[PDB]
Order: sequence, then structure tokens, then C-alpha cells
Amino acid sequence: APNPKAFPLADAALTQQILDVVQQAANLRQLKKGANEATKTLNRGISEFIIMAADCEPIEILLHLPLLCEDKNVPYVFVPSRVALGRACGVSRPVIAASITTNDASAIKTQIYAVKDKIETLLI
Amino acid sequence: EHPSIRYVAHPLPEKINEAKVSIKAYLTQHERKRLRRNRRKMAREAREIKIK
Amino acid sequence: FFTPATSELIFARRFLINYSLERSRKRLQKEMERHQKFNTRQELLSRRTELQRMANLELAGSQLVSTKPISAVSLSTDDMVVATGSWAGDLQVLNSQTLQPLTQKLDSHVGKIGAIDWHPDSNNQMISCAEDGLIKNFQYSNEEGGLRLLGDLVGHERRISDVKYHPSGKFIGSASHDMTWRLWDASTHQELLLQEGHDKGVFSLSFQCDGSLVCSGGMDSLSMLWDIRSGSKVMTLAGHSKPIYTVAWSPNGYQVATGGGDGIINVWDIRKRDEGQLNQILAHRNIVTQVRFSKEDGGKKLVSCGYDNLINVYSSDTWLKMGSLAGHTDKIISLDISNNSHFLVSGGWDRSIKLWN
Amino acid sequence: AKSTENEIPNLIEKMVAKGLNDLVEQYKFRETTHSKRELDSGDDQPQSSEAKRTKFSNPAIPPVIDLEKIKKLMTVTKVSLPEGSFKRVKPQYDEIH
Repeated sequence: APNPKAFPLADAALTQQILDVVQQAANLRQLKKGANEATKTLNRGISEFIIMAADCEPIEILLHLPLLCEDKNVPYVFVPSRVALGRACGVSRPVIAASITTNDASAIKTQIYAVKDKIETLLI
Repeated sequence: EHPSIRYVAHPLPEKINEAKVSIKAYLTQHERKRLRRNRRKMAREAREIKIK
Repeated sequence: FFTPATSELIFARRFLINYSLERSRKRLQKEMERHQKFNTRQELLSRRTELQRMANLELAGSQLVSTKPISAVSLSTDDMVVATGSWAGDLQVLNSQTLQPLTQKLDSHVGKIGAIDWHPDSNNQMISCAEDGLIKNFQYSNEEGGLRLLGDLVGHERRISDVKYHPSGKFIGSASHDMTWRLWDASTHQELLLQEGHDKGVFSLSFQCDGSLVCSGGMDSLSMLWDIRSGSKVMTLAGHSKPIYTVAWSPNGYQVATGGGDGIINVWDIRKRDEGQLNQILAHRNIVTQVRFSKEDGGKKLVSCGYDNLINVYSSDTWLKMGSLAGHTDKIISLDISNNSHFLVSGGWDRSIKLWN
Repeated sequence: AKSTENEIPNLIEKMVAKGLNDLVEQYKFRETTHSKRELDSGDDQPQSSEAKRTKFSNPAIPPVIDLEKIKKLMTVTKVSLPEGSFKRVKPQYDEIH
């Protein structure tokens, strides 16, 4: 079962949507995988929204990213499966953190925005 | 007495029927390439055999 | 179904029943009196005026607070100062009308502040929750400094959403992302209840102001009205589709009002035994964060803020968007209304508190 | 599990066949996963065409079945009659009986 501190966890459909978005971004180079890269993105400001893995053990290695997001007002979720996330990113190896980055002239801008909105809805 | 002041209830938590959306598991570029390489290779082999 | 017991609860439960009952009776009497002496014209006119006033509120003062966003904004019982929890784990307090700080307290919570409530006994010992996973009472002094904590109350395991004070002052209810909602003994700081009645967490509580009934709004969309005394429920989940992030009663026990993720504020539980909604209200484009009323002290006026960048106000008979409140730049996560008057204090993701006058 | 028991040899080859079948449905992002294959089978169910495409996929994914078969096939040839009824094949010559 998934971690309590990994919050907000997505729901299934939402998770799927997010992964699709990630995949799209990966194809368009508008994504960055990896805790450290996510952090970098956040620092820059380029992060549109952050996707983490709930099933990161030891969860602690993420649980700065959420804080960062909060302090930068970037929405964020955890999805459940790090394997799935990795696959979406385009990496066989299992991944914990990714960042869909900003770029006005993306084909997938609209889609990304939708996902962002959804993420925001979750937060409270 | 009619509604008791002794007991603490723990009623049945109604679990909502969640729709199992079987996940689109994606592939790595490399994985995709491998898939393409192997199927195509197999096909080629078949052709060769079914022509040699 | 699955029914054990405890002695402290029993001791308290009788008291609750007594207190609730007398108060309830009084309320009923008041209501009766009201109908008896009212008229079509003047009352209606007054209501209209009130509505107009609400509409023509504008953003008076937006005072920033904290690094992270402002989870909770709670106006004192006295109605003089407001308390503002931010996500960092700090609960600054501001003299409402001017809106200037008294102190800061980062070393209180480590996690995200949940809700802050003020104690209904004017003697100001506000409570506040967190994802931190513990509630803290704070004996507030205007002069001494700012806040001193009294007692911490470890009951829940997971992160908390919302605490309230039961209108007596002897109890503090707290609901959490764990499955339960838990009522506390104000004096000794020890638990009694734990209603495991939702498949996901209890995201919000709300006591009825008479003191009989508590609506537990769950993350499941199962809003359960618990007779605390009985441990017995008069529920409708058939309100909401997404999670019930808030619930709050018209102080006139007459109504519960649950605000949602679906955005639709559902105002139900009525004299009507069929339990049908006089209405559902379309509150905010995105989600609803807070719902409030204000008939303590004045008249009954629904007010809600959302993740749409708008507060708005609804007539407690009609249920209508009587007026949008543009004022925040970003999301609004919490709000309170001035008991006596027209004077809203609301906060959020803009990372400011804001007044409306 | 029951489904697996009846029709499904549940090896690597079978899995491959299943994958192929799902692709032939249409499926883009590698259609759907297999916990025990059961889920995959269920998913396929709407498409409804299962065990034919392993009786093709083993002929391609290797040709060992083909080899076995060899160790044949008759068309409606010129002057079938149709009393005549035999046609073999072997690579030096198309041997007709």
C-alpha cells in the first residue's frame, strides 16, 4: 500500500492522464526526469508541474520536492508507480521525480495546463 | 435507553466501486526498437524459410 | 454493528445531551418567536439590504504573512483579531481591521497547518491542527507577547485536516486523512471518540451550533451527520461526487452546508424528513475550500471561497450567487466572516490575508 | 487463472502471441500489461479474436513449426479435374503427385 506522506497521491484516471502528459513531454523534450533535475527545474522556475513517485522507498529522498513546490507555487502530485513513471519518461530504470517544464510554444501546452489544473484541484 | 449512551459505533465503511482502468504501460525508445527489430527479424526469417 | 464502550465518553455524553438539549430547545423557542412576530415587508427589505451590502464589499486590505500559502484564517470569538495558519507551520495573528501582525510562531508545527479554530469561551485559547499530526491549544495574550501553547493532543496517526470546538467549549473535534474523526476532552486533553465511518479520510468536521449533531465530511464524498451522544448517523453521501473539503452549519441548526471538490455546495439536512436539498449551489468554477454562515452573531448568510480566485456570498433562503468578490490574485484556501458585521477576512495561495469592506 | 488454464499455454511464446494480437487490434502505448496475463486477456475480450493468432505467431516467431510441417499444400491448379488430389513442395523442385 502507498505511503501517507506521499501526498497528494493522484487517483487512477488522473494518474494515467499525468503519465500520458509526461510521455508527450518526453517526446517533445519538455520534460526532465530525476529528483535532482526536478529540483533544478524548480530553482530555475521552468517547472510547470512536478510528478513524484509514492512508491519511492525511502520516500524521504523526494519529500523536499513537495516543500520546494509549496515555496515556489508549482502544483505537484505523487503517482503510485515509479516503474510506470520511468516508462512514461522513457527510461527502463524506475524513476521517482519528473518535471514537465514550461514552454509557451508547445503543441501540448493545453494538455499540460489541464493536468496542472487537475493537480491544483487535488492540493487543498 | 432507546438509543444507548454506553456503546461506540463502528459502522460499515462503504467502499466505492473504482473503475479498473488497466494502465497504458509505455515503452522506452530502446525497448520499442528492440520490439521492432525482433518482430521484423522473425518475419524475415519466416520469409527466408518459406523461400529456401 | 461492532459496538464496544468507554467511561469518560459516558461521563461526557450525558452532559453533552443535557447541554445540547436545553440549548436546542432555546433555539427552537427563538425560531418560534421569530415566525410569530415577522412580516412580509420589513424583514424582506432588510434581507435585500444585507445582500446588497455583501455584493458591494470590496477588498480593503491585503496583508501578506508567510513564505508558503495561508491554510487557515480564523476570526476570534471577540471578532477583534484573526489567526492565520500557513503551510510552513506558523500561525500569526493580526488585529483584524488594520491587519498588522502581533507575533510569529514557526516553532509550533513542523508540517502544514490545517485549520485553526478559536475557543468559543471568549477566554482565547485557540486550537489548530496540522499534517504535522497533532493539535495544539494556545492561550493567547494581547499583551504578554503573542501565543503560548497549553497542551498537545496526539490521537491521530496520519495528517489532520480540520479541528473545531464544540459550542460548549468542553470538546474539540478533529478530523484527519486517517479514517476517523475524534472528539477530545478540552480540560484533560484526552480522547473519547473515533468514528471509523469512511473508506478514505475525514477531511472536515462541523458541529451543529446547538451541540447535537456533527457532520463529518469525508474524502469519499460521504457526509455523515453524527449524533455524538448516540454514535448514530443521519447521512447523505448523495450530495457530492468529488471530496467534501468543508462543511458548516447555518447556526440555526435548520441546515448543514457541505462544500466540495465538485464545487457544488450542497446545503441539506432539514425539518424535511425526506432530507431533500432545498438547493444545491454552484459555488466556484474550480473547487470549494471553505464554507461559512455568520448568523452568530447577525443574520444567516452563506459565504464561500474556492480555488477559483473568488469568494462569494449566498442568501440562506434562496441560495444564489448574490455577489462575486474579486480580490485575491491566486487561490483562496480559507476565510472567515465578522460575526457582527460585513467584514470578511480571507486567505490563500496569494500568500496574503485580505479584508472586505 | 481459469482462463489461463483452458486456452493459454502461458509461456513466453504465448505472451508474445497475445501482444501481437493486441497490436493487431490497434493498440499504441504498449496496449495493456500482464499481471498473470489474465488482465490482458480480459482487455482483449472486447476485440474478440484470441487463439487463431498464436496458430500464426508460432509459425513466424520461429519457423520450427513450419519445419516440422515440412518434415503438403494444394491449390486449385491447372487441370485439377478434380479427381487429382495431391501437391507437395521441396526446395529443389515443386513436387506434384
